[PDB]
Amino acid sequence: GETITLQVGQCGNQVGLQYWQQLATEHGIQSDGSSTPRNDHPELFFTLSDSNTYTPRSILIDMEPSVIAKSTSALPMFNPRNVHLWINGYKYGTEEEETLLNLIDREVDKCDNLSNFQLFHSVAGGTGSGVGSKMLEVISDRYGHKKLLNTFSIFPSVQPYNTILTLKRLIDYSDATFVFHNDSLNRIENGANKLIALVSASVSNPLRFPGYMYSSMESIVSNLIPTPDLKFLTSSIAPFSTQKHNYLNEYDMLLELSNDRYKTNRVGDTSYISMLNYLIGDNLDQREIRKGILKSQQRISFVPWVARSVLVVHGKKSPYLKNTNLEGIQVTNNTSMIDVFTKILKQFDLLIKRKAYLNRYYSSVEEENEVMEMFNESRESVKSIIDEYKACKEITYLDDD
Amino acid sequence: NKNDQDLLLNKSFMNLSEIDPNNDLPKFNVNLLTIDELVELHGTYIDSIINSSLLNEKTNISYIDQIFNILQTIFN
Amino acid sequence: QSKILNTGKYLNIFKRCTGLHNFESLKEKLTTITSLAAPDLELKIDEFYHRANKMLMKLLFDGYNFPSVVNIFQRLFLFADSFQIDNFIDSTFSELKRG
Amino acid sequence: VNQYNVKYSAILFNNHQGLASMTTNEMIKLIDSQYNEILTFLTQIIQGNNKLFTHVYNFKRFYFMETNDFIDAIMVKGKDV
Repeated sequence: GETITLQVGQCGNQVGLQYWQQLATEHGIQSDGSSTPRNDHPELFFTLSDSNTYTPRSILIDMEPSVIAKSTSALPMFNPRNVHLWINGYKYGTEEEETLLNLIDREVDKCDNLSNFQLFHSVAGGTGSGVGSKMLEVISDRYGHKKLLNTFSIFPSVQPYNTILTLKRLIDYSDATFVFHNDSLNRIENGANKLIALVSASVSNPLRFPGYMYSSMESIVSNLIPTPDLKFLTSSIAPFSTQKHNYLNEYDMLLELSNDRYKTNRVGDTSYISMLNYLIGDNLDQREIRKGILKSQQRISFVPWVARSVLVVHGKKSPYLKNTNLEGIQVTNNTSMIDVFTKILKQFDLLIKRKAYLNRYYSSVEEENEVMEMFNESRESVKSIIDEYKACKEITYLDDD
Repeated sequence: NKNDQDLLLNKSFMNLSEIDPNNDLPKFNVNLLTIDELVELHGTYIDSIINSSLLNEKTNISYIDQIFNILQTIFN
Repeated sequence: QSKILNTGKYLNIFKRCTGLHNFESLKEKLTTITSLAAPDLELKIDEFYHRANKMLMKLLFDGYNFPSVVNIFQRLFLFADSFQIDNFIDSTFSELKRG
Repeated sequence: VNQYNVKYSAILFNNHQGLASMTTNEMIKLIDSQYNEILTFLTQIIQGNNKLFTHVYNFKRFYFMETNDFIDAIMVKGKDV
């Protein structure tokens, strides 16, 4: 089925520009939307006119026109009709609810069979994070739960308040949320949006370049989310490619994809809940992959109550990329989320006991009570998810004792 | 093109350097149809319309009879 | 016996497929079996069988495009491209599961 | 037809000595050439000078009611006749 991309905020718009440039390069679509000389299926991400032009399905949302202007000028094939221009931002989103609801309904009507909503946004984006938090609520309300949502939220490197307020709605409404940290991205680079764009583009490779299996997003996601509570994913990318000293075999890709240094978020000891590895090359040797799967299963520490299966998808490289060597992406579901969530909660508590900057949000007695109850609910939800991820680790998870 | 199993075969795997009868014989942008082929083509085109799903003679009553009954209602 | 039968059948298939009445257009030089008591009968049969295989092989591969027929069968039967069948199952999910 | 008659009589009776004095391969080739030429000219007349497609289109235009304005004019003018 078709997918709709939502871009919110300055960071979201920049990441989306890199993402769409990568996708258009992979499908050979020119900057003006004209084709270049089919077995691939860009229709899932591009709308095809009866004049042979490809335009992205994405929707651009931002508080200021400079970022949107740069993005549109860089890629002229964006449709201008889809362009629209913390608590203050969220209340502003309430005012524009009708316009945005109709704007999204236009894209849904334009496609034939909708599958999922992609969202590119930054949790630490301030006002834009507020408008994206409202976007999740309105979409989930109007379209129910038949269509799932995927959020490629960028985590932060007064900010604690914003991170908690955005994470409350991220937990409530998102169906499968990727976690990216600028710290680990710049550590890997030792710009940064080119890693996120690459990971997001590769995550959907089996859909755009069909093969024997994994033809739908339901199959890709369902392998990684045993419970709707544990919805945060850790993504790992192998950087050593296109150099002379590349990984010599896909088997070494499978073994060295699990290194903790390549993960896109700060990690000690972790337990894996689910696994799925992407291998993308013109030709793939099966016996190497079998040996690598066996070693990966014998090496990785799974939680007791999970089936303990490692899945390797055999992605196909784009014809428009000339004979490049193998590359691969790893997406995992770990219990390492407790560390980052604990860090966020510690910062939030430290800055909530001290009334440092709450004057910018508490306007009156009723506003004080409103913000206090909202903050308490967000804190309780985050603690609930931490406790759930902690109870997953132990062996008595399925016991009623 | 009336694509068929005989048009599938690319005979140029044979050398076939020669062409006949001559370059003077036009290629005409339309399928070359025999006389019987033209008669059959127009007959099938008419038959498809007259014997459509709604216009066929097949409550043990045909669609045409019901339509005509409604038309009589409008006349009244 | 098998070589004789299959040589004749293969030439018959070629003639019936490409429409040739006889192999005059190829203008190839051929040697006929001079006698039943000749010593090279097996060699002549082998040569004729190889000629028939050469012609029928080139017909199938170059002319009838068999290599692409193999990929087409792979796709349609074994789902080497699973997008279309996935759409089919999605569209008729309620029907297929009924008795 | 006369031009064709001369052209192919110059092959049956001048180049050769009749259909009997013709090997099967050449006889089949001659018939194939005649068939292609004849159907080429039949097309060039029927779908050429006659304009078969245009008249079929006009049949559909008038019999299948397409030009509704003409029929409305007939009915309004002949509403008493």
